[PDB]
Amino acid sequence: SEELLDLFNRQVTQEFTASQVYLSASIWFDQNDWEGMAAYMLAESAEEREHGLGFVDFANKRNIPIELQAVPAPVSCAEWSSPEDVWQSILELEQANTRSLLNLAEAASTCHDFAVMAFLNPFHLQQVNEEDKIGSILAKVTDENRTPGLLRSLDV
Amino acid sequence: SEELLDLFNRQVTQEFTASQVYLSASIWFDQNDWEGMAAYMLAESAEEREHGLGFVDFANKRNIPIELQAVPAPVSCAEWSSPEDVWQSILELEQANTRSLLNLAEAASTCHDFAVMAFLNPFHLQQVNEEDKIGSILAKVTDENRTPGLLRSLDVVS
Amino acid sequence: EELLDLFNRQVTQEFTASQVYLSASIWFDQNDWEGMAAYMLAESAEEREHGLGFVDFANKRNIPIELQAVPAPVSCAEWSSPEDVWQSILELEQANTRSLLNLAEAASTCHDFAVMAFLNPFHLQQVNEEDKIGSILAKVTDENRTPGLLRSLDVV
Amino acid sequence: EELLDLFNRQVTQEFTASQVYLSASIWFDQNDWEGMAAYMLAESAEEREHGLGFVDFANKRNIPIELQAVPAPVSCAEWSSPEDVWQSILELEQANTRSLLNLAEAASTCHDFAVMAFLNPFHLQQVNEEDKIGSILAKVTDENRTPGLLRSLDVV
Amino acid sequence: SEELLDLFNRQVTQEFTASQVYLSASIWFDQNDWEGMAAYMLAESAEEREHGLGFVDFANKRNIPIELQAVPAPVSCAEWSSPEDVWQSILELEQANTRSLLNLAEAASTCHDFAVMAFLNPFHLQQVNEEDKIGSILAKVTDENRTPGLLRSLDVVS
Amino acid sequence: ELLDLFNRQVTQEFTASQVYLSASIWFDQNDWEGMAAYMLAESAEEREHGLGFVDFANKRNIPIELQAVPAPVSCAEWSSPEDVWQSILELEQANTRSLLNLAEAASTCHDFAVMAFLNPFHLQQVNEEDKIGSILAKVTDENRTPGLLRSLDVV
Ligand SMILES: [Fe+3]
Ligand SMILES: [Fe+3]
Ligand SMILES: [Fe+3]
Ligand SMILES: [Fe+3]
Ligand SMILES: [Fe+3]
Ligand SMILES: [Fe+3]
Repeated sequence: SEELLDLFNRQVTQEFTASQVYLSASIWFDQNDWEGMAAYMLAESAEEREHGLGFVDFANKRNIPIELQAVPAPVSCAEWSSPEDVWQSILELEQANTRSLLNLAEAASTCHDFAVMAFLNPFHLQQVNEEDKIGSILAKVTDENRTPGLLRSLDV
Repeated sequence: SEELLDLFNRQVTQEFTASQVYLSASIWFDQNDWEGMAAYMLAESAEEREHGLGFVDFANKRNIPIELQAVPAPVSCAEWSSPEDVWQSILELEQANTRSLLNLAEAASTCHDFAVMAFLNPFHLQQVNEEDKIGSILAKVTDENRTPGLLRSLDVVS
Repeated sequence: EELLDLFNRQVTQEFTASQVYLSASIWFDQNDWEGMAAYMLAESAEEREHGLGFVDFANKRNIPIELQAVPAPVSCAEWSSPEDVWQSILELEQANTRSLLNLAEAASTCHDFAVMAFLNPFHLQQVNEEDKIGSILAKVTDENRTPGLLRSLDVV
Repeated sequence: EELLDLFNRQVTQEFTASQVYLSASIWFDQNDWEGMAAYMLAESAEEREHGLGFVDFANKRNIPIELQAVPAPVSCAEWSSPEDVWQSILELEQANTRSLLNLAEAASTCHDFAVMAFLNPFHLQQVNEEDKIGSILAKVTDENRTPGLLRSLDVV
Repeated sequence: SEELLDLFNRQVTQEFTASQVYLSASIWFDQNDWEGMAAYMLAESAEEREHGLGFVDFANKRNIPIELQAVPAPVSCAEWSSPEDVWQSILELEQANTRSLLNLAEAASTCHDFAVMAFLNPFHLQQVNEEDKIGSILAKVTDENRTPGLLRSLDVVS
Repeated sequence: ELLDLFNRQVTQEFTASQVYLSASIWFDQNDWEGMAAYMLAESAEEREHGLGFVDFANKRNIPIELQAVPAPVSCAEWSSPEDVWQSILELEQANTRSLLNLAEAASTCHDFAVMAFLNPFHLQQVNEEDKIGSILAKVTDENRTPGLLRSLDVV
């Protein structure tokens, strides 16, 4: 179950990585005068970090040794040119978050780690909601952005 | 101009670095059953991150380009043996945080960037308070750790 | 001295800005942009309040104030769409930031610590103000690309 | 059009009176009459609200407004006691009354019944204003016959 | 640097000194039956002392060694013979209080001590208000004392 | 002289106020924030007593000449909280002696109003000496085990 301790560490790292990527997206939104979209990303940034803290807290309680990895620089921001690009990368991030949680659940299942499985249950359910929501926002952005100016309306 | 813009950008990295080292301390304290000290380190971790977000927000408004950098793996944790070690690393962290702010203020000064200097003032004053507070806690920790079990007795209280 | 002269000029620049905001509110009102008009009117009162704050401080610090003419606004003659108005307003705020920086430079030269402390919150407020007008202008320029679309968001 | 011209001259007069009242507050403040300074300051704000009321009316009624320069108040350079200040203020109010009566006369000639209705409460207000200033000026010139006594009454 | 540290110490002494000078002014007013003026001075004395305490507390946080000096006796009371003399000495005390702070800021500036500069900003602004308020009371006093007994109205009011 | 001693009681109160302030400074610089807050509160209170004496002297036409308030000097030689508390006990004993000498001079002059004014200060000095005495005893007891006194500064 090195594989398990490992994946559990990778999950913590994925949560903080995703928090930074959300922060990068709020920065791009802000810089380009989409304050509504920026507020939304900033709030998701804080939430991803809360998920990381929740995994750490659980690992401490269960004596899963956690060691903090570097949180890499978000990369996609240098390539974003419009809100559509940003929301697409955020959907890909969320798909990565889902995979990372499934990888861990798979390893827990193999080890018969029932406590880890019970712990992950609300995060599986949260990811379903998260993916659906981002996917749904991206569809609106992509439909609205077909008329010059109209997406500025969505920005609330 | 280059210097100021780079340093401002780097100040955000230093805020998030400090956030992660606070978090690593919390995990050490937790793993070693110092839950009072862990909760304190945890709250400081949130607070450092809020400072880095205030620098980001100001940079956005002032058109200072921000490029978010890697937040490095905290390293002091592999070598911590006792609460005193962790608090001493936290003191060094705050002293570093103060130095990075004074450097930034030094560049803002050279550049005559009055806005950045105004923005920095409450951070300077906050750093004075933070160093004092951590210095004080370390002195308390080092004094109580002289009698076996006594320091534990304070984690439980305050 | 040079510091007295500039302190006076800042007063004049605040009252000039207050009138330029009023001129913008009139153009928007006459062209049926009531929400943009209400916004300019609000800014006009607030520039005047800054003017009064400088005067109050100068009287306390024995800096003599000579009230200058507030010149007739002249951009309204060229405005023909909301984008032209907002562009003139961003240039007004850039000039406000400049008048304030010149005053700060002279206070710094004379080592006038109390003047510098007084200007700090105005420094920070000018950051917010430039950002905010820049952002509305970017939004206006984007929405204006579809006929009627700007109008529908003046109703907001 | 006499009417349009005069309606514009009325706005300028309101904003001019606002600036003159401000000049008077400065003189009072500089000379440590904080009670009188606060009174002149409140009156400065009210005069500007009147000018805003005429501008708003003018916009609704399609009276084109071009905002003219607000001249530097210059009386301040020769004021040397509160009596001089209050006397200039009375003179300012008598000029406010004349411009309003001039405007009403042109409205009347043009049979402009909407303008006439709009002017009624300003005619009544000017009545109250001249009475009030004339009455303060009588108190000030009576109390100033005893050294220090006027001061004792700036404790408003 | 020694000079900043020394001026910081002298700033504390200047605040306590002004506190005692205000107290001397309330005593003279009270002895001569100007209880309104006496209450004003007494409020100002507690306030100056609060300033000295704020300076002490900042110095402690920032490890600026403080050594309390003697608070010298007020000297001007022996020569006051009317409220005008008192308010005039009080305006002079506040002019010195402002010079004293300006000197300290100049030394902080030379040293690039941005934390000290940030800490002094509200004291620079408070001195502006204090010198204007005292200057205006002095003007009112010297005007009203032109008519025998009239000044005795200022008092039995403010 | 009653008048001379009355004037000197003012100086003693403000002297005590400053020594208490010197003691908060030492505790604060040495990270005893609990003891520092207590000293600071006692500093304010000693100054209030001095103000009460001045106010009574003004009412009773006792001329008040404010004297120099001397520099506290025990701070030079404090190296533990026990030293600081020992100096404060001596300060309060001094405060008590100067009130008794003032009372003695009032008694000799049959100054009944001064004696009546002093009564609550005599009772307050009894409480003060007891409380400081009692703190010094707790401090000297707890300081026999390394770090233990620190643990109770948090109180
Ligand atoms: Fe997550
Ligand atoms: Fe920080
Ligand atoms: Fe402004
Ligand atoms: Fe009017
Ligand atoms: Fe002060
Ligand atoms: Fe006492």
